[PDB]
Amino acid sequence: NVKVLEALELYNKLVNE
Amino acid sequence: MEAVPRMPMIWLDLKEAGDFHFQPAVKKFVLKAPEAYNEELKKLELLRQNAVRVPRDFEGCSVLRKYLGQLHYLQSRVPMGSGQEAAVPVTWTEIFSGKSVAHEDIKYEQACILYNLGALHSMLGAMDKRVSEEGMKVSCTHFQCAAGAFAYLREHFPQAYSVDMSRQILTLNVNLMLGQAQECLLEKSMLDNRKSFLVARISAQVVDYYKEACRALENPDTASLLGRIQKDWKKLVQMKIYYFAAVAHLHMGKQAEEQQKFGERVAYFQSALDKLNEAIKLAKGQPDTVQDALRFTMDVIGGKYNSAKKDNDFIYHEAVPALDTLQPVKGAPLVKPLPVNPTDPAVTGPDIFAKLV
Repeated sequence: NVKVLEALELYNKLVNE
Repeated sequence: MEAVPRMPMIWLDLKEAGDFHFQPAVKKFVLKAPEAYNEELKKLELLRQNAVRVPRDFEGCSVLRKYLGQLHYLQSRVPMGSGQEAAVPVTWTEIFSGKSVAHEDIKYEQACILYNLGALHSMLGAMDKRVSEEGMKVSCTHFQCAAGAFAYLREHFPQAYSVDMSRQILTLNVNLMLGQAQECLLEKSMLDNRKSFLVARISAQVVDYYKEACRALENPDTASLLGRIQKDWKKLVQMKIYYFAAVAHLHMGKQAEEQQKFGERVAYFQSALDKLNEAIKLAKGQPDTVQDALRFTMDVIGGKYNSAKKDNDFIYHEAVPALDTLQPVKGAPLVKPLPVNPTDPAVTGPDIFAKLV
């Protein structure tokens, strides 16, 4: 899911330090 | 806690369309150079009909986007903008007053379609129960898409054709959607069991977005415009402000527990309990869904406060600091109005009015 992937980018950057 | 019953979400109604009789104007314009885009106009007419009566599902978003794109293609070939020679009346219903508002401007039609794209996304985001991780992720995405539509609308359609699409109102819509998007991420952060400090930053951001939303709802002129919608939205939003403030401080308390700072731990837990009680007071009369979430959180925060104060009073004997002496939580913005591109070939398909000879 391309849209969901982009939408979740900031979240994942935050949690992965 | 990860198992907390989910708060309900706000979504927006789609605007109702009147007429947009583009065909006679288009034909008259192209005859000014044989059978005048006749099949092509028929296709666009069908596309509008599908769009203005859009199925309230995910495929419906595609319908709205495709029509929006073809409207841009038409705009570029036939002058139907304000003051232009092939412009015809566009009529839509202003959603707050129920008034029919007309403009001889194809951009007005584009604007209302873009509005309904945002509204439909707000609907789709609010339907999942958000107990699943994917439910949270997809709901979050929809809310960011809704924010993206309203934000694009506000910035690229500045004429403000009707009060329901004014800069103030659209900004309220944007901040509400971003708040609900960030809230989905808070739910995910707890399901993923992230570091307590991160959960606090995420929850603190939820509060920040909701504050800006509540701010706009507390504008008296905006409030009179919305009427009972303002009353209905503000009940939930204001409640959520104290709720997610409580959740933030609950997790700052958890960080304190991890850092073995037991005085600080009591201070944060007490703050959370005070804030939650304020949310409970504000939630009077609201649905069982809201009550069930608050009940659950009262159990968690209430138990943890008691244990924390118990351990400190009997064992650790640490000073309970005033909150104003502690480093305040900085909100972590993890959501944004996702970019809309009206002329994206992926969503529009071929220019309906493509003319080789």
